[PDB]
Amino acid sequence: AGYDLSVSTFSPDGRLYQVEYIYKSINNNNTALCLECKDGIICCCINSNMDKNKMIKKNSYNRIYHVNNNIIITYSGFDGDARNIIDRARSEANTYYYNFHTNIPLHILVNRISLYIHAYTLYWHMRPFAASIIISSFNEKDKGDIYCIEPNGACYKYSGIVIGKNKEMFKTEIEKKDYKDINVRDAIEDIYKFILTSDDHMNKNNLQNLVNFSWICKESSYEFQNIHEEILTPALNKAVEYIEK
Amino acid sequence: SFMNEIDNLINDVENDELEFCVAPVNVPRNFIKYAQTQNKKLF
Amino acid sequence: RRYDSRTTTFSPEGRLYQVEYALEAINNASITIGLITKDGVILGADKVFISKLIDKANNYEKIYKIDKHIFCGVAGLNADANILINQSRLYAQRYLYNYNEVQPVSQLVVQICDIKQSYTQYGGLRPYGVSFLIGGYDTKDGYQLYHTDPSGNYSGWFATAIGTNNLTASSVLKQEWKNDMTLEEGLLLALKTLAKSTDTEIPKSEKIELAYLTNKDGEVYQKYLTEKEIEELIKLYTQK
Amino acid sequence: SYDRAITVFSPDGHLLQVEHALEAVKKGGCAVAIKSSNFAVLAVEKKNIPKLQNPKTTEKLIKLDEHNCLAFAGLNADARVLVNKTRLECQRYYLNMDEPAPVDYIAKYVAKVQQKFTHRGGVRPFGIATLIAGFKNNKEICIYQTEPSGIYAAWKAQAIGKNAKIVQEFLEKNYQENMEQKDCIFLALKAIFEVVELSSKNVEVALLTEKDLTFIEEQEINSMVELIDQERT
Amino acid sequence: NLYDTDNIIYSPEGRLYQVEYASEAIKQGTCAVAIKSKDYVVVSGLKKCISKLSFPQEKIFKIDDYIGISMSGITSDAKVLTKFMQNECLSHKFLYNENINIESLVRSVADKYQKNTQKSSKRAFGVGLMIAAYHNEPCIFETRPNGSYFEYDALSFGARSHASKTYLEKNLHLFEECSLEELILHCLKALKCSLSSELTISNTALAVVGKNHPWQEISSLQLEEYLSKVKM
Amino acid sequence: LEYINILKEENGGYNFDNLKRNEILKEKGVKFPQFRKTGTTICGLVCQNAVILGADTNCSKLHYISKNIWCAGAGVAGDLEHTTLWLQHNVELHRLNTNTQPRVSMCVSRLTQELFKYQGYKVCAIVLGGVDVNGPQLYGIHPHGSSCLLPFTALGSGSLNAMAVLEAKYRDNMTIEEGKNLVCEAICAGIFNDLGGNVDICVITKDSYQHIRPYK
Amino acid sequence: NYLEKLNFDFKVKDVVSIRDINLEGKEKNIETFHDTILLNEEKNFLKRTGLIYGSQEVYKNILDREIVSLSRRLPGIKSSLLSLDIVRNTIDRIDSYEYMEKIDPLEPLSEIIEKKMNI
Amino acid sequence: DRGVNTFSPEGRLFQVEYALGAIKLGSTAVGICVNDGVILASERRISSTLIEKDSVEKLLSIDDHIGCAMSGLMADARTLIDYARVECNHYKFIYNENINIKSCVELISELALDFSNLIMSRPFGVALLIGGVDKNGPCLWYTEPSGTNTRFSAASIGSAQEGAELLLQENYKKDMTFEQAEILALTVLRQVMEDKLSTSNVEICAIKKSDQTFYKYNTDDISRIIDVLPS
Amino acid sequence: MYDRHLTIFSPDGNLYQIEYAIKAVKNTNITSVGVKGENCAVIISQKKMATQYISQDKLLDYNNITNIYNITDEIGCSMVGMPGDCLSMVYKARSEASEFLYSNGYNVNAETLCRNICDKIQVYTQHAYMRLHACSGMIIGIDENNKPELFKFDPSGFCAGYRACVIGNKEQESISVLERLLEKRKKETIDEDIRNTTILAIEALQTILAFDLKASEIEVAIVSTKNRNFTQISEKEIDNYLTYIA
Amino acid sequence: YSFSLTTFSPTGKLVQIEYALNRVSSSSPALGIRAKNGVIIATEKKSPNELIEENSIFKIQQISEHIGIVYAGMPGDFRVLLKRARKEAIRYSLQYGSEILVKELVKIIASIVQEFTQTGGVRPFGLSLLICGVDVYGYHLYQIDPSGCYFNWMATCVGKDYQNNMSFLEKRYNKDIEIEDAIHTAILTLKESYEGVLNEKNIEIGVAYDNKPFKILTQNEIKDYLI
Repeated sequence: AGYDLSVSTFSPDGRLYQVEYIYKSINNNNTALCLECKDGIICCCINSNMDKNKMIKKNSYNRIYHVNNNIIITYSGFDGDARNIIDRARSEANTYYYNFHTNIPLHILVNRISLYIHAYTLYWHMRPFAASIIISSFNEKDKGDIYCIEPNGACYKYSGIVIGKNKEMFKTEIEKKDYKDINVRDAIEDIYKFILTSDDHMNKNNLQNLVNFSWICKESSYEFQNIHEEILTPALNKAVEYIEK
Repeated sequence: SFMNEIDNLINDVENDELEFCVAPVNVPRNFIKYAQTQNKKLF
Repeated sequence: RRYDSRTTTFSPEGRLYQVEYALEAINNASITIGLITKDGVILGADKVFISKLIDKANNYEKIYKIDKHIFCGVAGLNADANILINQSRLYAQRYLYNYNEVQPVSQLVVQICDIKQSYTQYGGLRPYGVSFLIGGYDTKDGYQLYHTDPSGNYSGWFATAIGTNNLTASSVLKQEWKNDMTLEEGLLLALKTLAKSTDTEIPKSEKIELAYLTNKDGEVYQKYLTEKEIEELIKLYTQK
Repeated sequence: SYDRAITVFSPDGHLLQVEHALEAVKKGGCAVAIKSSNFAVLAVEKKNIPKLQNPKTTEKLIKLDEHNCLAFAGLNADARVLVNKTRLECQRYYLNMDEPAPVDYIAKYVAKVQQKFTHRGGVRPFGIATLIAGFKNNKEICIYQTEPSGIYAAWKAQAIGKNAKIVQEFLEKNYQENMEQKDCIFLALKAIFEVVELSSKNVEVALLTEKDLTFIEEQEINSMVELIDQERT
Repeated sequence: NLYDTDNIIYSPEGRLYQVEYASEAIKQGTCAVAIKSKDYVVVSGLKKCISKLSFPQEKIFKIDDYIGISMSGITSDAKVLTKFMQNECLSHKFLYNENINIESLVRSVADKYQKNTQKSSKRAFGVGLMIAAYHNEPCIFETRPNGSYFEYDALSFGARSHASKTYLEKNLHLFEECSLEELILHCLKALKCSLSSELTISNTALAVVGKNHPWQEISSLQLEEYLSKVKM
Repeated sequence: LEYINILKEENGGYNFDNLKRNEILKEKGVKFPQFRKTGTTICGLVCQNAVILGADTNCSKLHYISKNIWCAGAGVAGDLEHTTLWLQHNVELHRLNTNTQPRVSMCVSRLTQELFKYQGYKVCAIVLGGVDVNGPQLYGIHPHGSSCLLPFTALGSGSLNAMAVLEAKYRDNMTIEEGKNLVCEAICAGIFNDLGGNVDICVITKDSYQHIRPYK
Repeated sequence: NYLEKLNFDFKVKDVVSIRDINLEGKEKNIETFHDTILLNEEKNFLKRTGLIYGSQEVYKNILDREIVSLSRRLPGIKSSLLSLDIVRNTIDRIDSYEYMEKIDPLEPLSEIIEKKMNI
Repeated sequence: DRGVNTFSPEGRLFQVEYALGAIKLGSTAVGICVNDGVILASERRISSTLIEKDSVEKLLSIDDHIGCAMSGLMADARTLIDYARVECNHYKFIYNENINIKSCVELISELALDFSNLIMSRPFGVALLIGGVDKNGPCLWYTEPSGTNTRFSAASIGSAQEGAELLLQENYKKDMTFEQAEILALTVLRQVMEDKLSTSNVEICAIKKSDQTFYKYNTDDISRIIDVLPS
Repeated sequence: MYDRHLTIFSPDGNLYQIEYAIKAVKNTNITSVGVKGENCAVIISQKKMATQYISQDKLLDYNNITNIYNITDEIGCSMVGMPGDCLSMVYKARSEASEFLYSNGYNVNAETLCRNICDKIQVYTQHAYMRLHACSGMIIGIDENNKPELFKFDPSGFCAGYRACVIGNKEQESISVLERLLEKRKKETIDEDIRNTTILAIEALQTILAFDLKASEIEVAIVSTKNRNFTQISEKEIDNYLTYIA
Repeated sequence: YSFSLTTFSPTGKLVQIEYALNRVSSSSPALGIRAKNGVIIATEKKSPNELIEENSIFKIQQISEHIGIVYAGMPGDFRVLLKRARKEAIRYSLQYGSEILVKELVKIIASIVQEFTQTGGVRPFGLSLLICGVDVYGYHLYQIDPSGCYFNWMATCVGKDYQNNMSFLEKRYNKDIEIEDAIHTAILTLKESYEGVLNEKNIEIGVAYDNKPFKILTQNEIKDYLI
């Protein structure tokens, strides 16, 4: 109705229709789970819309990146906007260690990215960023912290967050038990069960091809590392055996 | 891109054939002459 | 993009749309008269009655002085007129600064026309809605008077009028005008055409203002008429 | 607007803005130009209010440089701006050569500028069609004729402005080669008066020779218009 | 309907339109197919021919040693992208004296896709490219008009892409760990299926790259031999 | 950054037309007339809740920054005059905009940045001091831009005698009349010792100041 | 590199101006230091802001400054640029570039529009 | 209504299609890229008898070894030829060898398609037909406004080019010598000229293999090749 | 057409983009009260997420939710409005404070900061190029004379002095209510007036929002002459004040 | 993308600025009388909430030592115009070493306002400034409109019911009037169109004397003049 054709213009009743168009676009895009554990954190990315495309190389399309080998960043929106925001995070950490020599604290990074994403949602000619980015890290003394900037530029601290298709069902599934005490090694089975149950596209065969992971816990000395397939495969077998019964 | 320009600006880390380079010395017009004081094999 | 006014754009047939509407503003302002005489250049004007509490003394909002030998008068928006007269002053004084001579009026009207044409053609900003009556004296061609417009066109005029009822003023100037006319006869003709345009028989002294530029003793001298001499001129006009 | 394509292609492969410039040119005043041997008479329609307007200020047969000269039809302020540009360009060219500017170079430059205003953002087309007359480096008289579209072509006898086609047909029917000065001026006066009321005050014809642009006196114009009026009946 | 006027406006469903029209422009392009193996990636494809008098429009462009690509869309966008990756590869081999990472080049061009589709007064590229290479392993990449890059074992663009996709999916397991001649035969059979019009020397664009073999278009005689082999 | 180019083009500043002509003229070897070096004895001291500056002339050295801020310059007359006018009007504009009493620290910071931007070219020594919300404060600005909050300062050509007298006869919680006597004991002694004019005294109170140009 | 770029322009000697002795080498003298007197200060300010706060602040500042500066009159009549003064926060300050004046000569107004914004 | 760069529903640029709609309106030109050289010809569409017929020429020389023919908007095409010869002589400056025809048409194409921000505002509505000789023989090229440049054995541009290209398809044969190319071009022209093929109503430029010079044929040569035509 | 889209005056005035921004601020319905005492200035808000598409969840550290922020050290603030716009205005106020501290050599004043932010929002309103910030702040500070100061602005840019005010939904009738509490203040050591102003602000929020306001849904902060540093009062002390009020 | 949103409509009239005048018609009154011994400016400041600090919401501001300013419009435009007017005053002061004349500052502010009306992509201002001052050329009272036109007024009123207020002022105004009579006429004109009970804190009065600096009268002085 005219007001919805530009992000800069305000609606008559105070709600920017373009921002909910971003929300609808991201909600109709690839899902992204992540949560905290006693040993560490675990973030999962599931690519369901690739089920029709039986051409992709084995586990080559990774949506979970890292900064400084200390911080994990993932997303659910369009690939290009997320990659631009990722390179901005890398540039921010770059400038921080250049001009101060200390690793960037996480609240600094998520705050700067939040105002950067918001910095496109007040002008008229630049396309607003369509990406909901989840940043996470874990320290032994500080336990864990998972932030999530929405495309509006709203950053909140979460113990666990899910964004994308079937996000309500996944968030209901995660809340069944307190995952603060569950270890990172054991939560992979529960994550496999949730993605196999909540998501209709993911069958038994697609769990290994179109899924991604990484932790930060004490086993890797609190640093970035993807799950080795020897760890995923017993969890996949146990989840399939449990769900089959 | 503008992003890289501002990043190089804050970090303080900053060529066609027909373009002519000049020295950053105080007076580039006499630069070669100053170099002629140092040596003459090149010139 | 969708909010573009598209100022610098031709009409379907042959014309710039905004330039016409600017001209209509020139057709909706107080009348300004301009004359050529054998001993000066007369340029009267009609004061719009904003209110009776306006300071009549030293508030000549129609006629202004651009230089020691150039003046002008406006028949449009006064806010635009102030800036355009300021730029005319700057060009005239810069010409006197560089070339060390008094500005010929032809060059000055060419430059103010270049301002108005730049706003007409370049960019997307709206054009300048005001038309001037620059006139003065120079040794090149004696006394001269011109008529600029928002479209950038200009031409000389022995006698002319702009503003409301400009056709009636032009008709009055066409009949009663002579080459070998003294300053007093030109002033009386200015009173007559101003009264005819205003539709009143007796001109009102408070509702008009006058000025001229005499070149006596080989030195340019502008004189702007105040209330007493306006009343004297009106009294002599009604008695003849 | 700044950095905005004012002129753009239409659904039928036409620039509507350039078209509007073309009928804007056609709505302007007339102007005729003839060439023969080593000179080129030039005439423009004059329009002034009697008893009020000054004919002296209204000038149309300007001279661009020592040799080249330019007439125009349509927007007068646009003509003045492009005249300032072309005069500055002629002095630039005469600075680099130390030789007079030929007609072909300045005609090509005018065509280039008028093309540039039809291809740059934030600039509308120039609403004029100027025709330049002058001597080349070979010292042979030639006339060119530009348009708002930027197309230029050499001409032997061309006219512009309102009712241009009638004057073009008359010149095409009546033009001869290697004519005299009086014959050329008579043909130019008859050509402009074919679409202009027969009066002395509506013409300001001048003859271009290698010395200069000599403006024809009023008495000669009066004699020729009276002769044309006699010949009409 | 109303939201497709500019490339900075999303529909009520949250979806671009100009980007989708660029994807449709890619879909209107001619066919090209590439198949990898263990240490060899063939990149064949058709070559557009407007009329009988016209010779075919060349599609394949070599960017660097072990780097060559195929256009399947607008020619000017292909030219600009080829020039950019050529400059990037030559600059990397100039400053550092080593071959450029294919992942870095793919990410850089996809970044340019992102910049050019983000801001207004700009248009996304109407072309898709096979950024194929042998940076110590055979790889085939694909950058879409939306800022995104993908990796496959085999690929097809536009025209009768369904037939090539069906054949490649059917015979995907023979492609891995096969000889060079068998890979060439399978890729040319896929192009023949895309034609559904027959393969000839002029319109076919067979190209081979891999171990001890930089990018070089095969000569006419060997191409004629392969097109004789697929024919019988 | 194109907008800064637009700002530079629209606005004025320091024109530099005649550098080359002056280079030719100075290289050709002709002596040109000297500058007006108005550097004379000036001093100030932090008395009981009021600053008391001092200077000597008929060039009145005591210049006005604010109703509670005065200063005294020593160096080139034009540099001192223009910098003082700039500081006074900057503080006046800030007072109009912010609507608060002027502060000596703001003046010190502005003078320090302005003089540090021009490393040594502007011969400009100022002993600016006055009373603000934090009491009396006296400062010792140098031509390199190095302020310092001293209890008493003495600058100028004959600064040695004035500084020695002040160091000899300075005490805390001093009376205003004793402050004026010490001010003359510095300035008058420096005038009669060093190689003039009339002394100048002005007590800088928080309100209702007073200037004494015919002090002695 | 430097010194513009030759392109066979063929218009080297103009009828409006003459080349400088240094062309575009820009030898370091007092006029050169005073030329980059405001650009360096704002470079320092953008360094401080985008360092401590984040480069998005510098991005927002530059876009706001360009937008308000883009809102100005055509070349010719001087523009007030009040919005730029509010955004850059120099309205409170009076400085040497505000007062003083430069009087400026041979270029027609149309050549100035061509030079300013490339037409 | 819409910007200069906006895709249609069929993935086609609106302005590019409108530019391709304008190139059809123009004067006929024909070229044969035989082994001996290129015989790029034109129409000389005379507006009137008063045309001087010296400043209005369609065949221009981008370089001594390059020929071309212009169609559509004429001032735009002159700008294309000017930029093409400027960069050609720039190539001659940096590199000793004369510029190839292929690289020249790439410079022309990237001139034509710079209107999108990827300065110029709208696309160049011109359809040039560049032709010339280089070290690998003769080469004839074409550049529509869409930028999909492609080489041709023989080509025609301008209004009513359908009959010209059909007849060229129906008459052209391989291994055709230079005189055969001349008479073929003149026959195609005369069979698409509305008026009679007089000596002065046609312009032809030839870039021969041995000479490698832009020789625009004079009146006598045009008369001879008109006279040697068949019935 | 397009009069209500851009910041255009429209017929009979009433710039409507400013009103839409004010309504967007009102739709977030995060009531935040500010009260000025004597040598003290209590600012109190609600630890609740702004109304928007997403919704609160159990797996969320509720302490991180906050609307009260610090400009530099002594002058605090509380933006109510959109998520990104609030923190962007916080950073803009921080930038103005940094400008003042770097140039003038001393800490910024609340009045000068409020006027500078009002000027920047004025530039946003007048220029239709950029969207208006839908976030109304509430700034407090101690002046150089050791007196409290309360201040508030809006997307319109109306910076004005206050003694007790509120931002968010239901701000019309609440203007009366605080006045009645000031009537209770109309009829002492530093700590006494500090405690009185704190309980008065808590009672004001209780009367306006009209529910119990458990200790995990209040953020309280005070600047006084005893401390002068903006510090958030702990949860246990807030619970003690809530129990004392009841 | 720079275009002018204030565009000449059909039949001229420059319609966009006229909408700004409607805001000037919808604003509180702000008058001023040029007396024989000084110049007076008065205004009606509202009490919208009854919790506002009366000192903080200034409307009658001071630019120079003998230049006041009052407005009738939105407050932000008044603030930025006041700041730029002050900057121009100090600019004149450094340029020439004297207090800025009222005519020069009025012309500069008129040029700035017209600039903003004409500049691309920015709306006009929404207030009618009312300059007053004293100088060597006597007393001065000008009025810069949103259109930028400046009028050398002697006694004027701008805001709601400006026509009736101007008529009432004209009915009881003379050229020769004392400062006290001028202040009383200002108070009577403000009380004529208030729609309520006028009392302390509802008006602010500023006066520039023949020789004293421009002083804003305190609340006690306004209460004394009220009686």
